[PDB]
Amino acid sequence: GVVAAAEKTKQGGVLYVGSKTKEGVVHGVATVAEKTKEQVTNVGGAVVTGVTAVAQKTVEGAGSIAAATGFVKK
Amino acid sequence: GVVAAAEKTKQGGVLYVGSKTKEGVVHGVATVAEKTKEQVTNVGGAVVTGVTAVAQKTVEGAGSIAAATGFVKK
Amino acid sequence: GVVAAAEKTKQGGVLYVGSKTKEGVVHGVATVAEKTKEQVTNVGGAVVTGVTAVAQKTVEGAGSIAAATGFVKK
Amino acid sequence: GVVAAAEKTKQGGVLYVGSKTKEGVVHGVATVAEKTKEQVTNVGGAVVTGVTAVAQKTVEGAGSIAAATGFVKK
Amino acid sequence: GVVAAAEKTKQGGVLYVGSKTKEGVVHGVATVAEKTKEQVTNVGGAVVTGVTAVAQKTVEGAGSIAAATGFVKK
Amino acid sequence: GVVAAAEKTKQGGVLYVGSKTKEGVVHGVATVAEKTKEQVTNVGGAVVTGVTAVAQKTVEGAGSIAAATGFVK
Amino acid sequence: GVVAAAEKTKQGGVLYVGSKTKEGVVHGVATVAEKTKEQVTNVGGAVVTGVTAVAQKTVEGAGSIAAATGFVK
Amino acid sequence: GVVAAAEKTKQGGVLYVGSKTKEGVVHGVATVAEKTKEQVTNVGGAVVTGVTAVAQKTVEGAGSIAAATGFVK
Amino acid sequence: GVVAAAEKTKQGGVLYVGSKTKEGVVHGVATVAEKTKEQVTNVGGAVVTGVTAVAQKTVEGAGSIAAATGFVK
Amino acid sequence: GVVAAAEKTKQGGVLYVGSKTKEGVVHGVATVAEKTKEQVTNVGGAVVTGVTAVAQKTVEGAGSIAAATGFVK
Repeated sequence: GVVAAAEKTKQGGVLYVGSKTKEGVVHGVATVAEKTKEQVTNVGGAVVTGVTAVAQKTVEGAGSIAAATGFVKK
Repeated sequence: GVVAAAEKTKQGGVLYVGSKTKEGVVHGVATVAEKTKEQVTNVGGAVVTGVTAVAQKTVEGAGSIAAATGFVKK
Repeated sequence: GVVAAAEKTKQGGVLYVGSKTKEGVVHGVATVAEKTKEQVTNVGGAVVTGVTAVAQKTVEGAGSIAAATGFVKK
Repeated sequence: GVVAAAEKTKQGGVLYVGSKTKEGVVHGVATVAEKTKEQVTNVGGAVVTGVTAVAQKTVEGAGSIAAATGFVKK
Repeated sequence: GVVAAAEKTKQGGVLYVGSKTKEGVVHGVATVAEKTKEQVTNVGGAVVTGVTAVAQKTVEGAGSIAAATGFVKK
Repeated sequence: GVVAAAEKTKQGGVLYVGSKTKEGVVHGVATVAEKTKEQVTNVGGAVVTGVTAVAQKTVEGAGSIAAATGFVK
Repeated sequence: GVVAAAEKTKQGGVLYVGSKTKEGVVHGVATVAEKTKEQVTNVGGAVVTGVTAVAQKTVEGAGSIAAATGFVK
Repeated sequence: GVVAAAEKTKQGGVLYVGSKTKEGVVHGVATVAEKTKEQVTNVGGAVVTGVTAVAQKTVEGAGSIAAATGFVK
Repeated sequence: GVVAAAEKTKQGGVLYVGSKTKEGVVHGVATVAEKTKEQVTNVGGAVVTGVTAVAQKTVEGAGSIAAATGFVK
Repeated sequence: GVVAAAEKTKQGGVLYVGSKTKEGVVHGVATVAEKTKEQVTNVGGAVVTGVTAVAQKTVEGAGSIAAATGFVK
């Protein structure tokens, strides 16, 4: 049917951030709806959602997402 | 059949963040609805949703997500 | 048949975060609804949801999520 | 048949967080609803939900989640 | 029916967190509903939900969750 | 200094209130502060602070309030 | 000299309200502050602060308020 | 000399409201500040602060308010 | 100084309101500030701040307000 | 100084409102500011600030407001 496979087989500076905020409003991945049917949110990676957000060397391997929404098939 | 599979088999700087905020409002992954039917949220990775959020070497292997929603199939 | 499977078989630097907030409001993975049928939230990874959130070497292995919602099938 | 499986068979710096918060309000994985039928929350990983939340080397093995909700089949 | 299985067979820095809060309100994995039928919450990992939360080397093995809810099957 | 005087000398329908609440939260005359030096509240009248509040013919006479605060002299 | 004086000397229908609420939050006369010095609240009249608040023939006489705040000199 | 005086000397229909609320949030006379010095709220009349608020024949007399704030000199 | 005065002497119809709301947020006389010195709010009349607010024959006499703020001199 | 005065002496139709709201946000008299000195709000009349607001025969008498803000001298 719906298959997702991922494999990770292996034969194994300065980043300054200076901030100053006042009255910050932040939204990340958002899904606002009204009279819908499904609301699927699959996160395989990273979602950094700061007022001050820093990400370093974040996602290094084998992501796999398989989604199937609906399919009435009457 | 909804199948997910993940395998991780292995034969084995400075980051200053200076923050100063005042009245921050932060939302991460949000899902707002009225009169829906399913609300599926699968996180295979990382969701960092601070006012000051830092992620370092975060996700590094074998993420597998399989989602199948709805399917009336009458 | 909804199947997940994960295998992790293995044959085996300064992080300063200086913060100062005042009246911070933070929401992580949120799901708000009315008149729904299912609300599935599967976390195979990490959800860091601070005012000051730091994640380091967070997710390093064999994440498998298999979600199958709805399925009236008649 | 909803099956999960996981195996982890192994044949085997500085982290400074300085915080100062006044009146912080924090929510983690939240599921708010009215007139739902199921509310399933499976955590195979970590949910760190502080005002000052730090996670190091958090999830490193064989996470398996298999969820199957609804299924009227009538 | 609903089978889970997990096996873990093995044949073998500095953390400074300085916090200062005043009137911090913290929630974690929460599930709020009215007129619902099932409310299932399975934790196979860790939920750290302090005002100050630190989790080091948290989840290192063989997590397996298998959930099957609803199933009217008339 | 601070004088208040009040004299009252007297010589000689249908109310339907149908309410149906659920989880009501009510605050009346409120005063919230930090590091304040004085916090004075004088009520010469009526303070009706219900979830369902009905007031009829409440205050009919000689209210006198004399408030004098501070005076760091 | 802060003086308040009031005198009241007398030498002498259908009201239907129908309410149905759910999750009501109500604040009346509110005073929120930080690092203030005085917070004076004098009420000479009526403060009706319901979720369903009804006031009829409420205040009918001789209200006097005299407030004098601060005066560092 | 902050003076307030008031005198009231006297020598001798259908109202239907039908409401339906869900998740109502109401604030009346509100005063919000940070790092202020004085916060004076004198109410001589009526403050009706419902989700459903009805006021009939509310204030009919001799209201007198005298306010004097500050005056550093 | 600051003087007020008011005298009220006297020698003596269908109103249908049909309402239906959902998620109503209402504010009345509001005062929001940062680093102020005075915040004076005097009400000599009526402040009806409902979600469904009705006022009938509300204010009918002798309102007097005197206000004097500041005066650093 | 700052004086006020007011006197009210006297010697002795269907109105239908039908409303439907969903997600209504209403503000009345508002004063938003930062780093100011004074914030004065005197109400001598009526302030009706509903989602559905009706005011009938509201203010019929002798309003008087005197305000004097500042005057550094």
